[PDB]
Amino acid sequence: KTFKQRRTFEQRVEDVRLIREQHPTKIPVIIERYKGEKQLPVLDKTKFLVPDHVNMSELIKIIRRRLQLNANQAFFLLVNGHSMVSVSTPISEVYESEKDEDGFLYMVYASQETF
Ligand SMILES: CCn1cc(NC(=O)C2CCC2)cn1
Ligand SMILES: [Cl-]
Repeated sequence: KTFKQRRTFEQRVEDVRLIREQHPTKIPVIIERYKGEKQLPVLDKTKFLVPDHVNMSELIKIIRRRLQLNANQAFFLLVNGHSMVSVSTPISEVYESEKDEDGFLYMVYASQETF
């Protein structure tokens, strides 16, 4: 069901290695709906190539646009299982401290802060 369930550790590591070779300026991001979520739609895909200069605040605006949300739908984004301490950090920094051992950056979204 979830990305980590669908692909082996060996498979995830090799995909990250091919993104490094072919999209060297991009952060490989896995974005998933909270298994509890009722209100927000599911995304059209799971694996995202995010330009490494964008900060978390802009990435939240990107995903809100992808979901086609309006001004007063709530949207919370967990990185590596937890709240972002700051939305102003460049995703290249966030990656180095929050990356998985397979080399993806894992994010989860919901309409409640309580996931
Ligand atoms: C080759 C696959 N690919 C993916 C993108 N863009 C994204 O994933 C979006 C996240 C913000 C831009 C471009 N090419
Ligand atoms: Cl690139």
